[PDB]
Amino acid sequence: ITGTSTVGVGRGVLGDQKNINTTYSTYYYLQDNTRGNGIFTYDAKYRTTLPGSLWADADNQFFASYDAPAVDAHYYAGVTYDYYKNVHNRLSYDGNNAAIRSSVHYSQGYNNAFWNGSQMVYGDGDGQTFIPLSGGIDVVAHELTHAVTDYTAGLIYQNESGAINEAISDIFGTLVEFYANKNPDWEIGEDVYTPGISGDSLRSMSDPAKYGDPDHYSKRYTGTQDNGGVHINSGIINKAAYLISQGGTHYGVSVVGIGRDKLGKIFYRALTQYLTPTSNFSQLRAAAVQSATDLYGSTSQEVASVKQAFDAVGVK
Ligand SMILES: O[C@@H]1[C@@H](O)[C@H](O)OC[C@H]1O
Ligand SMILES: O[C@@H]1[C@@H](O)[C@H](O)OC[C@H]1O
Ligand SMILES: [Ca+2]
Ligand SMILES: [Ca+2]
Ligand SMILES: [Ca+2]
Ligand SMILES: [Ca+2]
Ligand SMILES: [Zn+2]
Repeated sequence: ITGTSTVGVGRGVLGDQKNINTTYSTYYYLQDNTRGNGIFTYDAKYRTTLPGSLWADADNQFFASYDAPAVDAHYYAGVTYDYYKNVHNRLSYDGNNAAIRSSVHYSQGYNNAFWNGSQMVYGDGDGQTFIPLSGGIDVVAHELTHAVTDYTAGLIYQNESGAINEAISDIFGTLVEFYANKNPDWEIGEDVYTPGISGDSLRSMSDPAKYGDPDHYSKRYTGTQDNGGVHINSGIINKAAYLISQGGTHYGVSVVGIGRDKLGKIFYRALTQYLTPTSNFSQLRAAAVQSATDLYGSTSQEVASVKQAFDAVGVK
C-alpha cells in the first residue's frame, strides 16, 4: 500500500521487544519500505488460503499474543535480507530486490514452515511440538534461503540434489543466526522446538547422529520417504560444512577449521556459480573445491580443508 514509512514496536514469540518497520495509511501495516521493493507480512487467519490479508494494526504497537508471530516473521525477514545484501552483495532472493512476503497463522496447529515457490508460510505449531515457527531466526533464514536456491542453482527437491538443497538452507540459516548474534549455535530450530524440553533441537549440524541423521555417506538413507530423505541425508552435508568452519576429527579424518565467513563465501559461490538442478553430493564437492580455489588458490589451506571435510563424511 502507499503511505508513510515509520517504525513500530512490539514483542516477538519469545517475549523479546523489538522495533519493526511499518507503513502508515489510516492503519499501520507490516510493510517495510526500507529494504528493496518491500517486506510484506500477512495474516492467514488460521486458514490455508494465501497470502491472506496484509497485516493491519490500529496503533503501531504489537504487544498482543496474536501479534507475536507476525512481529518475528517481519523482523527476521529484514535481518536475512540484510545478511545477503551486506555479506554477499545480493539484493533479495532473486538478486533484483524482489518483494519478500510472509504469511503467519497458517492453518491450525500446523507444525511446519515453508517456501511455496512465491512466499514464506509459517504455522503456529501445536504448542507441544512447536511454538510459532517464525520465532526461530534460523527457521526464517532457512526458508528464505530456499528462495535464493530456487533462483540460482534450482536444485530439485528429491534425492541427493534435494538433500543439498536442504543443507544449504540449514547452513545459511545458521550463518544468519550467527550474523544477528542471537544465541548462535550449530543446531536447527532450537528456539521454537519442544517448549517443554530444554537443550534439544530439530537437527544438529555439529552432530547429526544425535537425532538419528547420518553423518557419513555410508549411512545415507536410500528409501523413498521424505522425497528420498532430503531432510535426513542433509546431515551428511551439514556435518561437512560444520567441519570446514570449526574443524575436528571425524571417523579418523582431521579437518582444520577455516571459520564461518570463509564457509559462507565458498558455499555461496558454489551455489550461484557451479551447482545445477541435478547436482549430487560428488558434484557439490567439486563445486566447493573449485569455489575455494577461485577465492583462495589451488594450494591454499582453504582448499585443503574443504577436501578433508568431504573426505571425513565419505563424499568423493
Ligand atoms: O485475540 C485474537 C484477535 O486479535 C484476532 O484478531 O482473532 C483471534 C483472537 O484470538
Ligand atoms: O494467537 C495464536 C494462537 O492461535 C496459537 O495457538 O498460539 C500462538 C498465538 O500467536
Ligand atoms: Ca496494536
Ligand atoms: Ca540459537
Ligand atoms: Ca540455531
Ligand atoms: Ca525444546
Ligand atoms: Zn527446508
